[PDB]
Amino acid sequence: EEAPWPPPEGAFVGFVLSRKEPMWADLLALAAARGGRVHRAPEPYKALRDLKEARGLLAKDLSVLALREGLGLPPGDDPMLLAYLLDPSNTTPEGVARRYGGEWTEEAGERAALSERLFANLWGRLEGEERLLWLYREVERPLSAVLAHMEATGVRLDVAYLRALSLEVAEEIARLEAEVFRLAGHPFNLNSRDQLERVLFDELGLPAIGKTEKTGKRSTSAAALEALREAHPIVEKILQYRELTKLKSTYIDPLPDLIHPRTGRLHTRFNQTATATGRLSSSDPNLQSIPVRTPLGQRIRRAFIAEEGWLLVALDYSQEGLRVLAHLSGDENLIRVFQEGRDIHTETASWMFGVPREAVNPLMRRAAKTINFGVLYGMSAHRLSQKLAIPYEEAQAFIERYFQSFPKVRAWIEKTLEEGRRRGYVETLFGRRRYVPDLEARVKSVRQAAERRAFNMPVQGTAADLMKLAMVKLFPRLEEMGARMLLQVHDELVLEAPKERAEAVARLAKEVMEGVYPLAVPLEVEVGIGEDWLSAKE
Amino acid sequence: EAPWPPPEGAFVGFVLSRKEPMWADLLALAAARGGRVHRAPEPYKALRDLKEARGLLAKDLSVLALREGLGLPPGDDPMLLAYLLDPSNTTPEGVARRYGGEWTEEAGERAALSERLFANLWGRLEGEERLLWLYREVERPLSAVLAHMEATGVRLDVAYLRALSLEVAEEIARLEAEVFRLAGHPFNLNSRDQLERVLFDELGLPAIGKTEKTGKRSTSAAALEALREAHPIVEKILQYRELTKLKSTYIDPLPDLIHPRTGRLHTRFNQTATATGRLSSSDPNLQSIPVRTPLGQRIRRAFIAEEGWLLVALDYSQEGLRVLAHLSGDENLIRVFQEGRDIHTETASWMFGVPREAVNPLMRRAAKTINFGVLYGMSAHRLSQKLAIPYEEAQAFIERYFQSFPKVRAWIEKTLEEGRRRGYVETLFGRRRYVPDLEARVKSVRQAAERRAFNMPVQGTAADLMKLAMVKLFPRLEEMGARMLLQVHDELVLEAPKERAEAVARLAKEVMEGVYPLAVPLEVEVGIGEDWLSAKE
DNA sequence: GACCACGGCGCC
DNA sequence: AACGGCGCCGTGGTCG
DNA sequence: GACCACGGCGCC
DNA sequence: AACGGCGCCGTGGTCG
Ligand SMILES: CO[C@@H]1[C@H](O)[C@@H](COP(=O)(O)OP(=O)(O)OP(=O)(O)O)O[C@H]1n1cnc2c(=O)[nH]c(N)nc21
Ligand SMILES: CO[C@@H]1[C@H](O)[C@@H](COP(=O)(O)OP(=O)(O)OP(=O)(O)O)O[C@H]1n1cnc2c(=O)[nH]c(N)nc21
Ligand SMILES: [Mg+2]
Ligand SMILES: [Mg+2]
Ligand SMILES: [Mg+2]
Ligand SMILES: [Mg+2]
Ligand SMILES: [Mg+2]
Ligand SMILES: [Mg+2]
Repeated sequence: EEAPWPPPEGAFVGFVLSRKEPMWADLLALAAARGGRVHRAPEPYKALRDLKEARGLLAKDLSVLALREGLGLPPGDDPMLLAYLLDPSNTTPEGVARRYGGEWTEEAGERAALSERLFANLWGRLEGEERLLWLYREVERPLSAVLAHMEATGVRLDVAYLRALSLEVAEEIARLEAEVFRLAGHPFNLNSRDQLERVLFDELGLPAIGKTEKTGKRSTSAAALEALREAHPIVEKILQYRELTKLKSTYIDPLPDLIHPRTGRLHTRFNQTATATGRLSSSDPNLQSIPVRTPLGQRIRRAFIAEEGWLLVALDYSQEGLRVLAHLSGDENLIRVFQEGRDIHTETASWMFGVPREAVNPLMRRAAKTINFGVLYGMSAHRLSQKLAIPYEEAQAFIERYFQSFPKVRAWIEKTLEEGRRRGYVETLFGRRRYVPDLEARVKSVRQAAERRAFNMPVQGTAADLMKLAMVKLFPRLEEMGARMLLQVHDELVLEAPKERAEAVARLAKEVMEGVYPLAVPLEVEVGIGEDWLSAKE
Repeated sequence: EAPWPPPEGAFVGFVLSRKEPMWADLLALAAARGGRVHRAPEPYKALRDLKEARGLLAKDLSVLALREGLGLPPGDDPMLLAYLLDPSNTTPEGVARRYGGEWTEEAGERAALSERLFANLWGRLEGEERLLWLYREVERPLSAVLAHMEATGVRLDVAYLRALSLEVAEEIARLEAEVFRLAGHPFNLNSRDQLERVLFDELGLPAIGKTEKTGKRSTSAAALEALREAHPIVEKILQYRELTKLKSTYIDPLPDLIHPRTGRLHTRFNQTATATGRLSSSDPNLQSIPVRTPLGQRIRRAFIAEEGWLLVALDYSQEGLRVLAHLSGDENLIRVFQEGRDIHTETASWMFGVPREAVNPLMRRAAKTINFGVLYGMSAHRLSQKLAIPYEEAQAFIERYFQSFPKVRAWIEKTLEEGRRRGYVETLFGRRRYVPDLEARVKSVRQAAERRAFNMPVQGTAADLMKLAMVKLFPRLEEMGARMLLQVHDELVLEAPKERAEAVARLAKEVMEGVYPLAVPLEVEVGIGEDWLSAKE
């Protein structure tokens, strides 16, 4: 059983943190295991120096803590990544242990032994799965090291700007509350959907257009209230109240309070085994959800700034998911869109709002994305008629004209579903896999739902795979140039570079991101440089 | 005609005293932009004014520049665009004739042609997004890699080769005498005509095969293999041929090609010379160095590292068969690799009737000819001669292979069916070869076309993967003070300081095996050594 | 005397 | 003729 | 008083 | 109910 620190080479580590967030956490305990022997370390933080890498469950999290402490301990093998690739419903160590063998305890030494066993166990289960193993070796494992740096680096925040914005927004919220009290007759909680329901539909008697998902009540969502906006001033004021209160409580007030003592920066987590499609997620806080669409949203992006002497470089794949679809489907009308430098989000927005291309504002573009992606990924005619404010039959027709325009897209969806029906899974271009049950369910609505999940995944997942390969390829070249990778927002990368090197960093990042794979459609990257995140995308 | 220097993004043209850039004199240099030709009065000094060589045969000029101590990387080259459009485009003369303009012997004209052919061929490649990706991400950056490789060269053990020439000369004389004695009279052993008359008329030996085009009785190793053990003269002639071949082609000429500026041997890596997407090597051909026979192994010993350095040799294991397993999805073939089997060894063992460990390189090579032969459509007739078995048993051998690997057969059929409809076949990355005669009326002409067509995606995919490995590996070698010397299709030869050689080997292995998500893992055999033989032991 | 199609064979 | 893809050597028939 | 399913909504 | 994929906020019904 037990031997003394330090462990031999190629040992698997286990550890306990005071809490989830590695940047904020205390390292309570550290152990390592090889050939079944558990070596416990009496001084956890100092014992980090003895390891060449962190190999084991949640390796990246430990590596992040190490970086915080000034130690470069890269993450290596992690059974969670093997498990996530085997089945992306594997998202936690508790779950993976339960499903495949052993138990996730709260003791470093047990965790270290589990890491070792689960590693060989999951490796064994992945035998013959050569494309999943390639993703492991060439994408997921090296990416974990990229994510560790990203987490430990963080992003600078303009604190004073945000404090001033809180005060400004508070004042607007008070004014809107009063104006809505006046308009309704009486005080109430504007943040209570139950009380808003009773006020809007009972007392004021306004038409109740939609239902809620699970409670079957009349909905107060922006969807259900959109048509009612211009007629009734109260509805406008409530939606404005909602936006301001959302942005204040979720972003404006909490974020400046999360500045970290050791760095003077804001730190997030990039969760590498959290989605069914192969995307990353971000949490604590979610820096993949920063507002950007509305006028107030744009002011929040202004608060994300570079270190003094540096600039932000923002690179966002243009119409990423649609380019990926063009490749997957081979639809040459869709391939043609890109070869001609057309933008279908702009084209749809122009039609929708009845304005030229140049007068398409970000709200409009986002609203057009919802139609373009909506129709493609199986939005009903009913919902599309409400969203475009057109008759049912004309919505039905709209849907059929899209697939008439893009017949190889339709054929691709059908092939994807037919295969998914026989195999029980769908997969990305690199062979990442998602199990989708219910493709042959008897209830139509449950089958059709399963279908939408299934033919979406290869597109969303292929795009994620391509971004991850870009990151793994780009990151080592950034370090050589004294540049940093701060954020990923799915099809977007945010970097930080010295003002001197920012032009060259932009050019290299663009090249790497656009040359990742021989697609039937060229990948194009929108680059911007700026002192803050808003101006870096102007 | 405006004055030197030219504006930025100009296309260059140049004239060399000769083919080989390492040996050539730069007679003239010009550059062109927007139709204006800027002629340089001092060619060699005018190289300093360019940021890159853009234009026809850009790599060749870049090599001359490197020789001169100037780092002028090659960029755009219409030859590469043309080669990707159709790999029958191999020369500037041909490309100009086919697509527009004329290849002259005047720098300024060549520079203007470069500009016009660039936009012309770019235009013709519109919509061909995978070919353009190969251009931007593989062929263009590779041209820079090849420039360094050419200008770096490889060290040669000159004294060793001189001693070997003397030793081989003596053997040649002895064998000639022993063959004169055995035949009755002198004659030219190097004359196939006189060997024919001596072997088949005078000595009356059976004449098993014909020559391709002259319809005479063949004196080839094929036609003489069965006759070896019975008749001592036939053995002696084959040995004579090997020694004279190796002496005249490698042993004597190579040490005389050591270059005054480097003290090394330099080759050319021709980037638009093959129908499949492979490189070729010429002047001399360092992709043809003997390896197989005992004497062949001694020649490899002559390829050595600089003092204080080691050679690193990396060769894709059963690379073409791994590529086929991916293309075909044949899971029996995928299984071979997952189990760490070697079908070349397996075939050789049964052919020669010896264990795995007693398979010598001659035997392995002979097994490769059977394994690849049968796959790529060798007739039963020829296979019966090569295995020395009855016709019917050769027929059966062929059918058992495709019974074992049914998705390979299905893959061949799909490849041919599509090639029939499109008139071309293509690699995994979309590199394309036009193959006429897939529907020819004469069976033999059709079948030939077929063999060319279903071979290409395999040979070409393998070439594409190697080129991507080179483009990815090369920049990382420079950071480590290492060099890339040679490519031999599925093989890379590097040179590194003895201290860094372990780390260079490990990085090169990683890069070469992680190039693409195949259904079969790519495995690289690595070796380190002072010479090329020992780096592969 | 100059040229080059050809057999033969080195490598993958 | 016909496994596929290259490049290099020495021979001797042909021609102006 | 503690918990958490839920509507709603920020982003891709 | 049903475009797909996430994570975060404040509300109020339920329960021991
Ligand atoms: C499946 O691909 C799409 C998008 O292409 C991808 C990236 O989002 P974003 O960058 O906002 O859209 P896109 O890149 O197409 O537009 P621009 O970056 O503005 O050119 O994210 C996916 N996505 C974004 N919003 C939605 C959405 O509402 N529905 C679905 N089904 N997918 C969406
Ligand atoms: C189409 O692929 C094959 C081979 O896989 C490839 C590489 O050659 P080499 O490295 O000698 O063979 P391989 O890599 O299969 O074996 P080892 O490296 O010895 O493991 O080169 C091709 N090749 C080699 N010799 C031949 C041959 O005689 N015929 C054909 N048709 N192809 C051949
Ligand atoms: Mg985008
Ligand atoms: Mg985006
Ligand atoms: Mg090989
Ligand atoms: Mg080889
Ligand atoms: Mg020939
Ligand atoms: Mg929810």
